[PDB]
Amino acid sequence: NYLSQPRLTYKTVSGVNGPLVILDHVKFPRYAEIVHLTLPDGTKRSGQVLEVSGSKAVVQVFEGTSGIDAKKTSCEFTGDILRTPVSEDMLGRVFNGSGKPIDRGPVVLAEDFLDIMGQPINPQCRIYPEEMIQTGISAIDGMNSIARGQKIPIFSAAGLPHNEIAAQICRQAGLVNFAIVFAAMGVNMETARFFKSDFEENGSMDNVCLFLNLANDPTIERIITPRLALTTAEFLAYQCEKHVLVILTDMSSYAEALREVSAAREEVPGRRGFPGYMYTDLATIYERAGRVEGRNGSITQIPILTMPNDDITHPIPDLTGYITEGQIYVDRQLHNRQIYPPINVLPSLSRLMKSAIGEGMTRKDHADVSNQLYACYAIGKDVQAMKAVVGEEALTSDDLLYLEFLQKFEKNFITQGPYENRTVYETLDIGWQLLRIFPKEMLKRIPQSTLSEFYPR
Amino acid sequence: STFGYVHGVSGPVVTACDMAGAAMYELVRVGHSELVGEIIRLEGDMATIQVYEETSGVSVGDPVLRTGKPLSVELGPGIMGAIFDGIQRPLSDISSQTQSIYIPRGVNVSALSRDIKWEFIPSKNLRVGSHITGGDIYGIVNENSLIKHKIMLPPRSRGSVTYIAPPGNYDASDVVLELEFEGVKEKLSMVQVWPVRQVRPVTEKLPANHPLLTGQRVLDALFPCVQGGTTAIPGAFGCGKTVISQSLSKYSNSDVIIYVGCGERGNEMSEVLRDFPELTMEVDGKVESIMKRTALVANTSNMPVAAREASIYTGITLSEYFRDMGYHVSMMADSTSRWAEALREISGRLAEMPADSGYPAYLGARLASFYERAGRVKCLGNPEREGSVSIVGAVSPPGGDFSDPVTSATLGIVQVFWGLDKKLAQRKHFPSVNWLISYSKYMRALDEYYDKHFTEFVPLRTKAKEILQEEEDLAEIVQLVGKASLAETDKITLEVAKLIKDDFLQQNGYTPYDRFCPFYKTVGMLSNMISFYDMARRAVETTAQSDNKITWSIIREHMGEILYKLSSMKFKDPVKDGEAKIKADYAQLLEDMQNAFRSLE
Repeated sequence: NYLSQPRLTYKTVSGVNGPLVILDHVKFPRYAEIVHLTLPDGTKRSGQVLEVSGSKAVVQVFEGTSGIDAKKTSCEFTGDILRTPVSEDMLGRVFNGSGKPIDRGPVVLAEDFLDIMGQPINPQCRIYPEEMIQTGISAIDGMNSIARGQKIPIFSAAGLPHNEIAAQICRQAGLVNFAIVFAAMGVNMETARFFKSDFEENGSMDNVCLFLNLANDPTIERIITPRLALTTAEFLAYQCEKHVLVILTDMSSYAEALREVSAAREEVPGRRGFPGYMYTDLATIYERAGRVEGRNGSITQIPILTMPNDDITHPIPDLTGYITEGQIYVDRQLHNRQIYPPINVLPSLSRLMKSAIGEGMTRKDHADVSNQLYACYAIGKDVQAMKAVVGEEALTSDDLLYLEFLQKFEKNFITQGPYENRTVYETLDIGWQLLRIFPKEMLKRIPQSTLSEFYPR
Repeated sequence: STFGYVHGVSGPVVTACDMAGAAMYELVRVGHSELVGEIIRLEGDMATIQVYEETSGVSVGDPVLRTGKPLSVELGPGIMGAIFDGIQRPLSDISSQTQSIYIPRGVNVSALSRDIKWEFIPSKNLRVGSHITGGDIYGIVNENSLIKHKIMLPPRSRGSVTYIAPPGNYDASDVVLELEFEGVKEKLSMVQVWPVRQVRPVTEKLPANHPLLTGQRVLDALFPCVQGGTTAIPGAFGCGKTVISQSLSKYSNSDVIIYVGCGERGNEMSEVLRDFPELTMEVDGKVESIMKRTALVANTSNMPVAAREASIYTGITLSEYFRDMGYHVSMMADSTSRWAEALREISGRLAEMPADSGYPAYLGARLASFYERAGRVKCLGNPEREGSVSIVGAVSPPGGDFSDPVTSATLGIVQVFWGLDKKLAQRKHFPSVNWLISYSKYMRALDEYYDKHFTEFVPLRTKAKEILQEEEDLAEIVQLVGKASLAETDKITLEVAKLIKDDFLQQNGYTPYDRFCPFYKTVGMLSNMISFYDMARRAVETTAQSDNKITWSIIREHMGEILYKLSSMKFKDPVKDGEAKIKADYAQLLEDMQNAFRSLE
């Protein structure tokens, strides 16, 4: 039923400190309720009830507390938690990080109002994702295969081409159309232009939804931006039955805004000063993906990360890898060598790959070839590390085979260029050609029945 | 009432009462000597004030006067040639009026003089009843021989003109425009006021395209910056930072310069304030002082910590004000590390959680929000115009450790690094730019500019960077191979790399012919050096298969005159040689080297 009883408004602001405003004499406070603040100069701001105790409510204000005062500032309480208006009109729109339009179009006519926080899907009703997406990028498709419904973030760093890889994945994804929902947290204007331009250049923009919070926009919008985006993906996937690809741009900007918010409440710190609950918080975003029983649609997530000082042990890539179903790793040392894409396969993973590949799925060799390419690449790295101590004259011919595989793998299998779109079958046969260098008795991940069928070609 | 009263004092923290309706981060004047501070908490009728100056001798029951503003800049005529601290106190007027070597506690000189009369011209086709909007130019003040100081309507102001002044001489306190909206009037003098932490609005924010010229061959060729760009330099002692600052100040295609000291040593600040007024440039065939287009923000390490942290926000807000007039502004920050240390002290005084290396949790958000104000823009208001702010910001990693949070965040954001280097400066190699570490990301943006105006330059830059990389790759090999047993192609690479490194990249800015190396001279030289490289390579490659083959010794023996004419190209002088003369001479060397190689082929 509708909220038919009228809203209360209060001038009873008892104190202000950091991002927090504190009202008193509040009639029956509701935890997590939304409050609208009108400042003395007539500026409107919004906040959410972060604590309640008797007659007091504590509000965090999304646009910050600067210029709020104890006497003239006025707060209206909405009677309800944060909900977003959603409709299938939202494809081909641009919004800011709080869901207001920025494309000069109108506000959304809701088909429904949905709770931004979502709601945990029952593990009984989850369907395991098994349909492989071909990205056409060989370093992903052949050695980290993506199932439709996965979470698989791109771990990158400042100055690397993770925008261009994410754009290539959006441009090339298909089964062996996606609707795209794109969120940006803390991006510079040239990053915001790059994506919007690329989606318009590929003609795709009538099938893309963008939420933009730029580097100059309010920080506390960043902690609702991915929840607005994922609520839109959940309507599109689980009510309108679409296949959704969700891109979350720089989760390190989300984590940094979350640290800044939590530091003001003085909640228990974890490693490197992040909130003690950061694992749970990130998990409420990343678990909003997958397939479900009896509905055709699906949500795939590809969050993009910047690793501080390239350190994979930092809490942001660390707690993300603990939740997500793998990672793609973009490497500065490959980027400095002018390779594209810079995907170093060794720190990368896909967990859902193991069941999305093989006989009937892709080809019978795929699970064997992939594991042997990992083994030879790991050994080739170990020989290259030995060479740096002892020099070439110490190496036996068997070491030189792995060190020749290493050079040919990075030029043929990894290196690709920005518009090349390889099949899985091209990726597999480019796999066998590099493996063919080795006498077959060295291929000790591969059983005789696979070798005797595919190596002699 | 605007007065509350001091309840308690403990260190720089003042707590005041009857402060009901004072607002977060407003400034106040505390005590009978009127010390400045800002409101950092509110609770009932009380406020907590973080006082900036010395609270010694403040008493309970002293008055506190609320100012209706947060930290803000006075913007108007009289900024050019000014010296300001990080909160816009006029250091050169405070000295003149006080007759003292010190800054008094609670000094209250206004930032712009209300005494001087300014020669004002209205927009001439504005009339009573005209419709007017924020950013509209409604007159010009003839401030000096270089800057027309365009008087603009403030952002967040609009209406119908009810009065406009006739031409004449006016104080900064005279009302020169009046307008009405919804039957409510606004009266405006030449000076507006804007909060330092709010980005000044624009109609549209645009991709950067045109180069910022420095007049240096390295920088302008190998590592270019755009107007509206963002740059970092390594701020350390032996590296020779002054060539950047002086090239920008004297020779760049900027219209206006803003320089910020963030928290410098007393004697280091004194050298900048000594040198800058003495600099000159030539304009319409007449020598002019740099201070006719320049303003300095200056902070020594004992200025109030809130001024040290506000310093870059004052400097960018002053820059954004001249951008809005349709000018191109260059900003230089003397070290952003000295600013991040003030940010650490303030958050430490507030007892905030120590996050990464003791810096506050927001360090990266503050630096991203700062550098985000750079860019080309389409200005607010009616006369259609474009302007830009470019940022250069020095950074000071401890012992060269780039993993430092400030340096790591800075190099994570900026699009150019001009890696000045002590190890090159000790060789007397000037400018000291490390061409192996230094880089620019603007090369995909500058493409269609060079393509239109110079055309041949993009291939030449590409081959030049390759020659300067091959001579690093050879640098170990030469020690094992003993120079003599090397390939003739690679001897050509080593000794053309020497030619580029010694005669193109070096530029002695004290010599009259190389103070300023215009871009046609800069492409002209590189075109000839790469032409000689291609011809020398072709002479070897035509013969090396089975002939009495060409060698780099044969080329040096047959063409040593041409090889000297190439080293002579840097001495050509735009003050005495026309553009057509320099072009003709560089074309004559290209004919001469062709005749010489055709005599060997």
